[PDB]
Amino acid sequence: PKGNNAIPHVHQKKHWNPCSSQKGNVKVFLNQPAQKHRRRRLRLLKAKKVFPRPLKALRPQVNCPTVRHNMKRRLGRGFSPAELKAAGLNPQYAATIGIRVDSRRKNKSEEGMNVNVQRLKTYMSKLVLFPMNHKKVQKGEASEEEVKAATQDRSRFGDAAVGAVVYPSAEAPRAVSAEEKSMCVYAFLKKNHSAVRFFGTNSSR
Amino acid sequence: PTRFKKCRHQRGSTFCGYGRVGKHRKHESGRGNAGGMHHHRINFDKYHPGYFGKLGMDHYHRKKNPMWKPTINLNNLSRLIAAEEAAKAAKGGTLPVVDLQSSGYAKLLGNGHIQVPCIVKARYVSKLADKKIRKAGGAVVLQA
RNA sequence: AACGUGUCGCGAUGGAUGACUUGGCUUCCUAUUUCGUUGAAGAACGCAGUAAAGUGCGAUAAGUGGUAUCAAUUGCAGAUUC
RNA sequence: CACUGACAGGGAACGUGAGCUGGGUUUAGACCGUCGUGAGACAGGUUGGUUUUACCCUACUUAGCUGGAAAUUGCGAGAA
RNA sequence: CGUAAAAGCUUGCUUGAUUAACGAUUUCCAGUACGAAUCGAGACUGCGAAAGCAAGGCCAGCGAUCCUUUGCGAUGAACAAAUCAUACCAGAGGUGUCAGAAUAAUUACCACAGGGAUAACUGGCUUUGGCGGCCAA
RNA sequence: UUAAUGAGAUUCCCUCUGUCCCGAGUUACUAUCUAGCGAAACGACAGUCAAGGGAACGGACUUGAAGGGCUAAGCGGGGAAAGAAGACCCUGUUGAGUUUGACUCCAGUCUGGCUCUGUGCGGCGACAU
RNA sequence: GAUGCAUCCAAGUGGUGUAUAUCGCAAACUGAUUUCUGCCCAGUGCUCUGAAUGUCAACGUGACGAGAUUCACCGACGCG
RNA sequence: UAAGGCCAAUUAGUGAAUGCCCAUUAUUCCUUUGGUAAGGGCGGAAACGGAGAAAGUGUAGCCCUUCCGAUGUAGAUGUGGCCUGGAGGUUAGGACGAAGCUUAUGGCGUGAGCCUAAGAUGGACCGGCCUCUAGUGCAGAUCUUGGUUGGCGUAGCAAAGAUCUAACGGAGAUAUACUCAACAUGCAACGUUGGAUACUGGAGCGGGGAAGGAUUUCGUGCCAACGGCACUCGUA
RNA sequence: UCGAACCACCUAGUAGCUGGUUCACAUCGAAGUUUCCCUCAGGAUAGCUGGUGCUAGUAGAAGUAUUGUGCGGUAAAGCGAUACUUUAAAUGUGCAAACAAACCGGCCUUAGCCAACUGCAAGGCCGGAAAGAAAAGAAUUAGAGGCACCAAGUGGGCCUUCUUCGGUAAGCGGAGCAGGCGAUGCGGAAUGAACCGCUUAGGGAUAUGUGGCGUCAAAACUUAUGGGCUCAUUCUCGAUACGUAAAGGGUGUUGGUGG
RNA sequence: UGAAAUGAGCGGAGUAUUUGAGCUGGCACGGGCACGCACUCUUCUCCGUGAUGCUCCAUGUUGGCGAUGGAAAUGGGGUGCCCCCACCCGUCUUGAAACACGGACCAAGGAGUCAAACAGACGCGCAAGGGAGGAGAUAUGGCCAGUACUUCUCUCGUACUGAAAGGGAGAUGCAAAAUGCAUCUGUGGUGUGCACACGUCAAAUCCGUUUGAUUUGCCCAACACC
RNA sequence: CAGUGAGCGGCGAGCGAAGAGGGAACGAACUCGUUGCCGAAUCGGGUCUUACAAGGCCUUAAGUUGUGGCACAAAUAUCAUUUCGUGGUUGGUGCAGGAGUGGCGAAAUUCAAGCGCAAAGCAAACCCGUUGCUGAAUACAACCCUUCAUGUGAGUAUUGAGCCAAAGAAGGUGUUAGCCCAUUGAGCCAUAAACCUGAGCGCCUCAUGAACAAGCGAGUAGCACUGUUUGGGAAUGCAGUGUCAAGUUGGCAGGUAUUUGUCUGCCAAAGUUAAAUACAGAGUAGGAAGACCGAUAGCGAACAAGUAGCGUGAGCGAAAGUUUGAAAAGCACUUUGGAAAGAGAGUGAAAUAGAACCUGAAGUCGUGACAAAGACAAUGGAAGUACCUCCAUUUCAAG
RNA sequence: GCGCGGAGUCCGCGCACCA
Ligand SMILES: [K+]
Ligand SMILES: [Mg+2]
Ligand SMILES: [Mg+2]
Ligand SMILES: [Mg+2]
Ligand SMILES: [Mg+2]
Ligand SMILES: [Mg+2]
Ligand SMILES: [Mg+2]
Ligand SMILES: [Mg+2]
Ligand SMILES: [Mg+2]
Ligand SMILES: [Mg+2]
Ligand SMILES: [Mg+2]
Ligand SMILES: [Mg+2]
Ligand SMILES: [Mg+2]
Ligand SMILES: [Mg+2]
Ligand SMILES: [Mg+2]
Ligand SMILES: [Mg+2]
Ligand SMILES: [Mg+2]
Ligand SMILES: [Mg+2]
Ligand SMILES: [Mg+2]
Ligand SMILES: [Mg+2]
Ligand SMILES: [Mg+2]
Ligand SMILES: [Mg+2]
Ligand SMILES: [Mg+2]
Ligand SMILES: [Mg+2]
Ligand SMILES: [Mg+2]
Ligand SMILES: [Mg+2]
Ligand SMILES: [Mg+2]
Ligand SMILES: [Mg+2]
Ligand SMILES: [Mg+2]
Ligand SMILES: [Mg+2]
Ligand SMILES: [Mg+2]
Ligand SMILES: [Mg+2]
Ligand SMILES: [Mg+2]
Ligand SMILES: [Mg+2]
Ligand SMILES: [Mg+2]
Ligand SMILES: [Mg+2]
Ligand SMILES: [Mg+2]
Ligand SMILES: [Mg+2]
Ligand SMILES: [Mg+2]
Ligand SMILES: [Mg+2]
Ligand SMILES: [Mg+2]
Ligand SMILES: [Mg+2]
Ligand code: NA
Ligand code: NA
Repeated sequence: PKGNNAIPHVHQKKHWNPCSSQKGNVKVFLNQPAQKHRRRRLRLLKAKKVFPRPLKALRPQVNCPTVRHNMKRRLGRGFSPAELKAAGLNPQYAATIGIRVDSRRKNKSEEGMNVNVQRLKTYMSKLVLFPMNHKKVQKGEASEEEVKAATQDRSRFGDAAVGAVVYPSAEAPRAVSAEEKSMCVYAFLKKNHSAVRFFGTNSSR
Repeated sequence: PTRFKKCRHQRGSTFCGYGRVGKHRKHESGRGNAGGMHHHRINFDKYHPGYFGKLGMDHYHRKKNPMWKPTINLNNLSRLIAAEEAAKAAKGGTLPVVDLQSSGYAKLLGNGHIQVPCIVKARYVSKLADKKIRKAGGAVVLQA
């Protein structure tokens, strides 16, 4: 007899199980450790091949969208041409010295642009560019001592010489001000909400 | 493990606990949730009231991110202040500042008695919470 | 008595069990890894001193040439860098 | 209808189908009447339509061999 | 069943056959629903000089989800206006197989899973119809 | 209604006869006995009766009667003998063949519109004017 | 009476009766000859005529509305 | 002169409660098992008849004492309960004989089972204990596959008429212990040639072809199997 | 191979229907009934059963009495017709019988009733009393109360006692109360699921129940120093309940009443 | 068979003790006392052995047989016999020994499994918090498909309610404000209610303490009413 | 995210995704058409340069009904040349090193004790112990006693000494092997092209880097009817037919239809493109494994298995371990028999290992010995007794 | 339920059909 149980919805009514008459529709993960080993091995080989260039190109810092992830930060796809021009860089030349370029992204605020311009300048101050011809060194290219003392940044994100994403600092303790003791903010918040909510009906009349 | 199951205990008992008169047949009641309005009506009505019917307005493309709005109560605020600032805190002096949206909260509710006065920054607040914290000596600052 | 019944010793018929395993099943990996009118895959007929099947091979037919090895092949015959 | 002294009534898985027979009843073919739009129906009529096996046990009928009174043993001894 | 200065008959005035904040309960009963019924609180009223009586005709006379439709007072997610659609609450359109699928025949050309849970034959029980006897008549 | 025809269904007559009264005798091949060869079906265990009670028709139970062992040929009373998951009847939210004035549909057939689609001449309208 | 009737095929400049042409071809019923084959058109079928507006579909025409719409008019076989 | 039917006794007008027989019941004694079980002991007294003495659900139960219950289909649950293949640990065995197999081989256990003995058996692997794991226990499914078996030396091997005789051939005979001339102690059956007797009866057990078959054709050998009897013969 | 051929595949098609389902001991132990269902050979649901517990171990106990206090219209009785009813049992059935209860006097509070409150209603606080329930037949208990969670089988019954409805009757159909068998042997009735006795760990002794004591067959080796009655010739005197013969006759024999 | 013999029964001490029957001197019993209540015959009496022993086992008399063997004895195993007892297994069914179905013999094979969602009970870790997964990093480059390490995220929970626009829970005191004021070591109250503390009562006790009942305080868990 | 407080659904059974967040990958980007400026500067074919050169010379052959160049959101603009350099992916000639591939390539006992029974033990954690010590097999061989005989395959086993290990890691060898054999490193040698190396390094030819004003893809998008598909709901994608645009003042998308204003993102109707992902009955060349199966199992197939065999055909489809022994040493020879075989003899540790030959169960059958026994079917329970017993245990003298 | 007629009622006709 059924007693007091949850009403089941287990969704297993298609031919998913392989048997004598059905091929099935199934996916197992029995190759997971072998694939992990293979990916790490390929990464180390690729680093050795591209030595001394860093394994990963330089990327900008962006803000996450929506009101739920508003306060977070991460790495985006590439630098915008406006940031690159503020840093003094032809995008087509920046593509050849390990900088990612994204022409779709816009800059709607100043602070987001300033952060990425600083990232670009910090990177450019630490670049060590090798000469095309060992005979002749033209303009800002490394001498032979640096080619001797060249190293590879193998970090997982390519942030060795720019650092990780930065965050807004934390407010220090302070005292409560007179107006803060005086009047509440609840009424102000409700007034703004009601103004927007009943806009239109308050204006037609 | 197979050695702990009831089949091991039933070896030698020909019927395996299903009886001689009524047997262990295939599907004597129908399959799944069949019969919920006809021959399983009593079970459905006694254990799952409300199961059949419609209610309310529709909302075709629901996104949960714009509705994100977690809450925290006044008598739980000490979960967000490190133990060194909490003891130093005192009404009429210097108070720790709590940023709710960085700890994962959007609204401050006013249940209970506040234990450590502080300055709280929040997107939303209830009226009783605002009154209580002002009386205890802190403040609320609206943020976005 | 005879036929029949029962028990023990020894034999026959029969091919179970145990031990054995160059086979199966299942999982994972590595590549200058993907056939054919320049006639493929498949199908047929043949080839050894002795040769039914199977294996290999095509009238140059249980194999020609090259490189590396280093004294066999083997049921019976036959004949060192050849 | 006729004979006789007389042509009483019943039971035995309504005795008796590996005893028979197969006329009736009860498949498929076909005709008639009535009924049904119709496919078809009829406790109505009609004609045509495979009847399998005993060498086993018992019973019965006949036909042979042979032990045995402590009814096979005890030496356990009873004479119309 | 009950009822006599009435619960019957005649008569005067009336609409308590309305509304009734999701109050509690009985019958069926799993102590679920539906139908019917009992005791109430609030509004607005009727009749009566008054105390009072009355939210139908005591007790059978009725109906889920979804859908349609009417009465009453938030939404259409980037904003705004007017239409249109939808939503909360209360009714109405129906399921008589009445706790609610949308449903005609035939098989002797026939099939399958089962049933002695169930007919057609013997047997058993009981009666039948047979059938004349025994006292008196 | 019908001459001729019929391995069609029916009744009577003549001839004839072992169909019968009522059975008897004979032949060939079997059965029977021998040499050689050599199966199957079936097989819970078994296998003498009377009465009783019992799932109301016992080989096995109760009370009585019989019953020495082993064999050959026959036989069809019993073994509710063998043969096949009853073709009759009922049940199942099981089929299939067939029918229709059953529910829901699809081809086919007919009918209208648009399209394929051009050039002139008249006539009748309707919208402007 | 071939611009046909019956009719195959998923389809086409596709197929069959048709190498044909009413003394032909296709679809039904009855069942030699002889002698005959009555009455019934109400029902159900089949078939023939119009009322251009009895009824209806798409299309088409006019009006209302900011518009999605709404209303009206027209409308063939068939049915009656 | 009941061993029948009604009534009434208990060894009989003698003088004082029970004539006799038979239960898985009653009373009582011994042992097991389980409890909503009930008590006690467990700092080794000392010395030197025997040993032991665990703070404990469950054992070969830590040890004593005490009281009460015990059957059961469908069904539930427990078990330091039994058994099988493999893994992690630990501890052992084996050519002076492992696994497997055999039994009037006893011993232990209420039981599932465990252990020893003997092999006039075998010839290379394997046992106990704690954890882990599963394709883990059979009497029956008109169950599956292999092999046996009564019936049984039985039913039968009965259409197409049929063979006989001598010589030769062949291991297929004329095959013997005393005694015995020969019968009564080697039967039955075969190929070839000659002779006899019959059959097919020209719509033929005659002579040639198609379809189908594919060496069955010819000669020399051979006789294990096959030619439902037989063979010295054969389409083997 | 045909009222829809054959081959392979979807396909291990579905089956409320038939058949099967492999070791031991131990502690417990049912149901064939309720409500709803295209529901009658099936389910869900409550009940009956097992497991796990929780809680302050005698508590809010009872298939039973006694005393007090309520309910009833059947049997019997009587007279519509020519059984309806005043009356009215036996057997039943509801409540109470001193520890969260009830009794006697302060006081607080209520926007409860009343013309009003020093009355009444309700909730509390402070005190008193307490054969802790006498005597009069004046209870008893192998008498620890309450509260949850998880889940099985079952939903074909049948027999008997006393009531009965249908039916001519039935080893027939349908019901009420209780006990049984099913699920269970053992001892008796010669035999029998259900009758009588008794209900079950493995064994002794003693004594009994039902039933017996001529033999079969244990017991009066055919008891008594008890009384009556009975003769029966082809199924036949008779003799263990449940269980398988009537009217009418008889000088056969034994007695009783009145004449 | 006396390895703690508890005895009216084995031991020590004397001769008396006190049970009845007859017969004896206020109240009761009846209309006197058959002899109720109170103060010669007939029998044996008093005293004694604790466990420095928690448990188990070890102790008489007289014969037969057995002096090392083809021994004796006890138990087990096998086969026959006698007296008694005793219907064929599995299954469906109210009911099977059935004239109800399956059942010739043996070997080997043969049936509640794996996955996923939820729940209850029991074991383990942490706790207002718990825990990943995917992936990376370096020990690490048959051992090594294991083990050791990791962020910031995600998920379940710490808060619910409304169809929705939305809103969102402490206590006490003053007070009555349609966002009142003041304090912050705290069960919102009432009834029932472990343990502990404070006293009482009854029973037993080398007798210092137990075993029960009960008053008062606080009442934990929990239940009932607000 | 999410079996979803989305949504679809006789709103029943059931079905059911997307954006955001942590990550894998990532040198990731480019080409036509159109517009403007040029206008054969292009392509094929001969022929010559070491060359079917991205090179010269010649070609009406193709092509103006348009091949090709330059610029355009990562842009700043058209040309203008000669300077220094660059290009191993212009073509022709050469030259290296590496990786890969193939061959070659390591240690330590056949150490000492001898045969049925000491090539075996005891000395109680460790140490004594390099030490001590010692024989219950004077064996056993089928009712019991005497005589004669016969009976142990190969040491990877035991015991005692000793070595190797950067190698203890499995396989082979007549019983169980670190040291009997193979295998395992360090290292050495040899290679057609291709692959990697200051985009390896020279020449000849051939290319070429830096200073010095308009427009943007038409029977397309949309709309109507019908059909289908989706979670997509007054219509998520698509198909047929009818109808059929706009001009960046424009168009498409913003999950409820219409009309009207705003706002945000993007620019369809042409094309190419590595990696991270699949291999659910593929294949080539190599490798590594397993708490899996163990000859009725595991693939149908451990074997001359998709074989033998069956069906007109499509198709269907087995059984069967060759496992004698360490080695064929595979039974010479005598004797009986027509032969098959039998009786002896011999090999071997073993012939009851004699060729489909390890072990060799159950069931069924033959034979020898014994026990009995009526018809009571047989089997079965309980309690004794007669006879037997290759079984166990206990007792034998003061007990 | 929608349109026509003929005497909100009825009568015919032809159409429509998700509680
Ligand atoms: K015969
Ligand atoms: Mg239940
Ligand atoms: Mg298949
Ligand atoms: Mg059971
Ligand atoms: Mg069931
Ligand atoms: Mg049932
Ligand atoms: Mg709605
Ligand atoms: Mg084997
Ligand atoms: Mg390919
Ligand atoms: Mg060959
Ligand atoms: Mg050639
Ligand atoms: Mg009122
Ligand atoms: Mg609707
Ligand atoms: Mg019946
Ligand atoms: Mg017969
Ligand atoms: Mg016969
Ligand atoms: Mg006990
Ligand atoms: Mg029990
Ligand atoms: Mg299994
Ligand atoms: Mg078996
Ligand atoms: Mg014959
Ligand atoms: Mg003949
Ligand atoms: Mg002739
Ligand atoms: Mg023959
Ligand atoms: Mg045929
Ligand atoms: Mg199945
Ligand atoms: Mg099937
Ligand atoms: Mg069954
Ligand atoms: Mg019980
Ligand atoms: Mg059934
Ligand atoms: Mg039953
Ligand atoms: Mg009984
Ligand atoms: Mg006797
Ligand atoms: Mg039975
Ligand atoms: Mg919650
Ligand atoms: Mg161009
Ligand atoms: Mg465009
Ligand atoms: Mg278009
Ligand atoms: Mg769909
Ligand atoms: Mg592409
Ligand atoms: Mg196989
Ligand atoms: Mg062998
Ligand atoms: Na008719
Ligand atoms: Na296994």
